[PDB]
Amino acid sequence: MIIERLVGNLRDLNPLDFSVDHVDLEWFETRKKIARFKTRQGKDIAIRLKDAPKLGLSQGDILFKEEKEIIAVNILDSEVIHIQAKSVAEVAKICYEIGNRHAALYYGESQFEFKTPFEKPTLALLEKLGVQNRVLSSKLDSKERLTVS
Amino acid sequence: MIIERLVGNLRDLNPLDFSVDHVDLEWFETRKKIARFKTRQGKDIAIRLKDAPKLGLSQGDILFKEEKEIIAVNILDSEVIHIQAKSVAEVAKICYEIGNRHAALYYGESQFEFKTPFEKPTLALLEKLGVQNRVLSSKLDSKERLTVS
Repeated sequence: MIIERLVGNLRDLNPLDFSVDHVDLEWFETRKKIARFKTRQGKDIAIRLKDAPKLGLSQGDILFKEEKEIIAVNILDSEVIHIQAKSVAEVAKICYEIGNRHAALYYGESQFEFKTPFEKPTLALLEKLGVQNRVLSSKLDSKERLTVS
Repeated sequence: MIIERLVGNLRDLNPLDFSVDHVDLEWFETRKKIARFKTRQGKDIAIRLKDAPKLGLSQGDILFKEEKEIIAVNILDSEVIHIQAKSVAEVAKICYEIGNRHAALYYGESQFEFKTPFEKPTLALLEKLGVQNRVLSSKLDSKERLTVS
């Protein structure tokens, strides 16, 4: 059957207690509403999301929950530009320019840290502005994403 | 004759000393390179700018200078949304979203203050995000503009 709605998250736990099967998504698939996926254990699922999270599906988001059986979202690591701004003025410039490119942008671990998917234009852009950055493999969790309205 | 290059600014003064005639520009005309204007005293001028300022023509920028005669840029007041951010995270969100709209954005008088031209979508956007703002008539000087690259 069609999955229309989330059933909480592994964090609003769930001390498991549960047999947890995952749908492993790329960051760029987290804002899908109508899709067909296969879980890590080989089950088919189909979503037609209603009132989907604006940010996208996040790590641990529960799509299916029946007795001890859970299917939850796993977001796969990807190549990420980790940005370190040096001032508020630079945060402003960085976010303005990335917003202008319509590139995804995520909050980092602190006030002046941001994450954006690796693509050569964004990397070129950030060097062109002399902005401190580092490319690492890591997780872009939807819950840290900056919304566009 | 064609004006290709700026001749400094009234600020790198110029204790005047000079008969200053102005070209009165709207903020949205400051990034023109090829144009024909009339000065406040009724002189015709034509620009085909080479190595034009990336930000645009700024207040006091000198286009013409011969003996005591100067023609300089005046930017006219316009309706401006003055934005007051409350945190770095909010600066990030604001600039990201405005960049996404491809709307002009300017640095304000302090770290968390920004200015953007009044248009109803931008105003709607900022209320929609609960962002503190005020509409005033004021000058958008190109030298405070955030660049898009």
